[PDB]
Amino acid sequence: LDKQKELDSKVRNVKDKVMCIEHEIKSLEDLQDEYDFKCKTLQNRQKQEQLLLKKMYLMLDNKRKEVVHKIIELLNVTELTQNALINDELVEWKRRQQSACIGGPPNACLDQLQNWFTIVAESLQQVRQQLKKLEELEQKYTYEHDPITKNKQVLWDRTFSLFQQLIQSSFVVERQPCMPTHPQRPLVLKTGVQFTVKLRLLVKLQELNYNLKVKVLFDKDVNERNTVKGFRKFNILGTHTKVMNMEESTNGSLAAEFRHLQLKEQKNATNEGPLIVTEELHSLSFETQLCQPGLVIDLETTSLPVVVISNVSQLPSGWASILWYNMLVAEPRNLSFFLTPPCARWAQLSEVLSWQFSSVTKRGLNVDQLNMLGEKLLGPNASPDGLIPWTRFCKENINDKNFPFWLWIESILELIKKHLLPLWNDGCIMGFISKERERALLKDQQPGTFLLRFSESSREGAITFTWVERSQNGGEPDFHAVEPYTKKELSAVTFPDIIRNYKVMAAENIPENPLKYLYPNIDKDHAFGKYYSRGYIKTELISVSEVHSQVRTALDVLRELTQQAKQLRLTA
Amino acid sequence: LDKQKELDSKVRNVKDKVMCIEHEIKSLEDLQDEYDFKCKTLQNRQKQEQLLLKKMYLMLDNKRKEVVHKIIELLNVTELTQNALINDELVEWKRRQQSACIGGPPNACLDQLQNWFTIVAESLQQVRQQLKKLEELEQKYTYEHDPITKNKQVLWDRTFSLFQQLIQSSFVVERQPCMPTHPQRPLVLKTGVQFTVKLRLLVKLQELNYNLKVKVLFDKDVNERNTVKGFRKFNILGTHTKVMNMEESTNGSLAAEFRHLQLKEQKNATNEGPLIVTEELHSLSFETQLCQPGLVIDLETTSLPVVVISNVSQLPSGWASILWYNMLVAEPRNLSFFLTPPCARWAQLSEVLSWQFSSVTKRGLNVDQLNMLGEKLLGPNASPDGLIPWTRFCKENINDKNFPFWLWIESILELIKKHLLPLWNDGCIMGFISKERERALLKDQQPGTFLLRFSESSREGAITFTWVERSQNGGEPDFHAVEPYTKKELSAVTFPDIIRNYKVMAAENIPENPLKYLYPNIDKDHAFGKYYSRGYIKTELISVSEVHSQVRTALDVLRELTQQAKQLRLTA
Repeated sequence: LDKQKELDSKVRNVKDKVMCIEHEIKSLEDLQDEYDFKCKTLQNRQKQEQLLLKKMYLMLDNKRKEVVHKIIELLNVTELTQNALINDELVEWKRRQQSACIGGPPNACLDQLQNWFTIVAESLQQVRQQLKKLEELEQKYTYEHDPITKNKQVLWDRTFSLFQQLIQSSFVVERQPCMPTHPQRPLVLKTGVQFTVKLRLLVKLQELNYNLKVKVLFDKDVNERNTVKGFRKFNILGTHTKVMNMEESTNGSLAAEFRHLQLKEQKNATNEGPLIVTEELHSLSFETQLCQPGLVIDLETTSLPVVVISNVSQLPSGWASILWYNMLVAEPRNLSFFLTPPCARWAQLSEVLSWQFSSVTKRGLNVDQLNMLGEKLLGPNASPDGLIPWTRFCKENINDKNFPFWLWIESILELIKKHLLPLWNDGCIMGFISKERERALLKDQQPGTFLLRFSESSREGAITFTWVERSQNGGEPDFHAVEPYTKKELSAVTFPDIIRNYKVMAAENIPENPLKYLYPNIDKDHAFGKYYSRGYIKTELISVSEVHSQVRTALDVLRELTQQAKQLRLTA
Repeated sequence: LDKQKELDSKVRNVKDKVMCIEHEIKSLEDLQDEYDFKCKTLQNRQKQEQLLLKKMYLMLDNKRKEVVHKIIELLNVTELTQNALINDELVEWKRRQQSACIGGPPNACLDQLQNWFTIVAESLQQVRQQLKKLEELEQKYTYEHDPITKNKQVLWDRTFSLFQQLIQSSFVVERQPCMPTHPQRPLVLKTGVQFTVKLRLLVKLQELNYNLKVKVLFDKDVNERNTVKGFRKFNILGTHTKVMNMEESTNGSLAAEFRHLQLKEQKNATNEGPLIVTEELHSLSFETQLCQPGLVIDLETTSLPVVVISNVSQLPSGWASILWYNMLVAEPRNLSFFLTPPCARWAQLSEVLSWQFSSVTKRGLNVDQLNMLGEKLLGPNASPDGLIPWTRFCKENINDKNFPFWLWIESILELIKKHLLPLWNDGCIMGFISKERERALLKDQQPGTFLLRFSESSREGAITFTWVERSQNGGEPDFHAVEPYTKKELSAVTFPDIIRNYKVMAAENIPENPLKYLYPNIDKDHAFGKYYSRGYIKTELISVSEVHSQVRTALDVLRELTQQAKQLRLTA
């Protein structure tokens, strides 16, 4: 399952190959020196020894031929490992970085990648040093068709182009733009709020500590700003530059954290646009440069596209765009919406929805909840291939409703985070359930039994219980749900308190709590025990329902008032 | 009732007197000129005419004697009016300015005072001009015992000293220091919050527009800072200066509003103090100077002492100190507490308490509410002479309680402002009533009847209803009060809603609302009508009391449960 094992070996092999080369060049100059030594002492005037100086010559030429073969052999294996490193392992990191940012499983450490990039780079610069001591031996001693001279140039050019792009691709945004004051929603930034972003260089060469300075550019190289209509122009406030180093990081990595960076719009002084503000993407790019003796390398990375918003109202709308982006696109195309947004497909939305909950809460969406939502978006066919347009997700109002899909679940999340967390996290809430299934689950259940479900018609995001009562005829019983509770109500008293002291009352009758067992036949106080709040007359504060027309209570008048309704509007 | 009528006349007389003087000096120089004219033409050589030039001489001397008498007569009436103006009318303004700032009736306009100060000052400078044209005539023509020369110096010195202190006393703080973000609580300022203060000069002389610049000094000339132990040292942030003018004001007055002034403490780098922070007073003083041709006047006014606090928690505690100050002291003594704070007396506290409500609300304390509070502080004797120590007001906890008096009423005010305003403002709340009177008012009342009273044991500040039920024996009925409601509860549902849907309930019994009539036999829904809030099952949210042991309801089991208590612990 790990191509890491083979990659470790290749770069091990790379390190192992440069080191023999270094060993063989030492004896190459060792013999180069005694050839000059012998050939010079013999010139200073039957023990021929000219047979030796002819052999010592051939060794030198063979040895030269050998290390030139060994270097090109190495440049050929390192071309193969970098292609893997840069074009597989690193590319896959970046995709699972955009999965992680929007709710996926956590990303691994950059450290395996950094370790790979590093010793490849460390080998790539030892070869540079070897190519240069070979040059020292070439002009101390050359001859016809010197294998040093015949490969000197393209060996030099091959190591650099490799080294150049290697560290060029090493320039990664380790942590994407993210307003700390809004931690769980990166890539969306509000004018006047500071955000942070951390760049990293994976090659980790001590020679580079405090030697690279990164500039931040907003909307660099914009054809879209003057092509697309009404594009908004912004500017970065803060230190636009920062120098990389290794002690600020705790892991010793070479990075440059732009803390305290903020964004404000231009003062151009309105126009219409085919792309609404949250649908409009920008990008934050970064530039640095490696000036060393004789060589110059230009580095340029870019963050994932960001959405900028005017006020916190636009936070959930914007985050839909982020999600649609990193769900589908893997490339920074700032026109991905335009008005060509791809429809997503349920097999992906299905679990990125599940992510929005496990990231916020400690519990994700289950299959039964996913079928519910599936049907709401697609229909009866719960097909993984199901195509979910972007308009049906955040633009057009869902089905026969007056609010879009995503915002309906954002505010459900809101509510769960702020009021329903331990209930939801313990799995007491069967919140995602159509009214059709809702009924069919309780139909053959004890009349004390209920279930908590989220309302599909509350824009502000509410929860409600549904219970079943018997209805003259044994089959086709009576199904009741209370008006669902928004945060306004649960701020005043928690849902577990509401459930326990709920009363159905009626003029001149005993109140009684309809709710007796939660769905799998579990007693109310045994189910919601741990979630309860727990000289004058004490007073408590409770939700109640007056029906307004054991012994006869108010649910006995509830039963009668609804059969009278059912016995009315009968056919004849 | 108005000494204004006589004052208007005196300063009218003052203006009327300078104007005849100006008329008489014109003919004084008119005749001075023809005396020189005749006496010179006669010198240029039986129609004596030396009889004329002897008479014209006597007129001049008499006229001179006359305007010197008329000026000293005026300087004598203006000494009398300024003493009134500066030492009565203005002093009384300043006392009713400190009454107004802390809840008294609104203060009048400075405009009558400004008009007085002005024409007195305008007269005082026309006299200066007259004293100077007299000087012009003196050296054109003098002689033995010239009445001009014999009074010239002290006339000059009398007009200036008068003019000097006149405008010196004209330097008033028109609007006291007051954090706008805390409007109803001036003289208390929090470090880092801007406050405003407006100085005014009442003399209103166009010559002075944009010609006076006022500096603000904090704690100027402090013997107390190094005498009293642990005194805190602060500093003003902002423009410390500002120039007076007349167009910034809308009434055309000469004033200098220090907007955007703020305060921060020193960085001396803890000690103990006999005076706690809110008990510690400071003062903000102001300096300006009148540099005109030949004369220099130094002006120095001071605001009422201010309390500085670290955070809004100290706002109600500090305001007690302000109140105790401007209730008793009329002079800016910054040690008024020290540990010699005077006891206030009920005849004053009584209505300054009533002020705290009519300033906040639209309704003050009534006699019945005042007797209540009187008794709580003093006792059975409701004497106006009653001495109320400062310790019993904000320092030591009231009676057998764990909280001080004043803060108990601040949080009642808080509650009324934030939850009970229209109830309180319509006089539906009999909130100030001991339990003893509370009972004795309902004893002979219908059993549906109740009354709303403030709890005397709620530090956070709560309201509750008390109703009466019949109790086997007709006399000595049953008195019930619910645990009183803090703001936590009334945020969730308003008190009028709580009252209407209040239910006493009990296991297997009908609920019923005990509350049927408010005290003067007024039906619940007819009393609290206007204050009510007014496909699932609807739900509402209501306060209830389970007694936990027409037809038999839950107040019938309430009645039985309390006689069983009363029938228990009986004597034998």
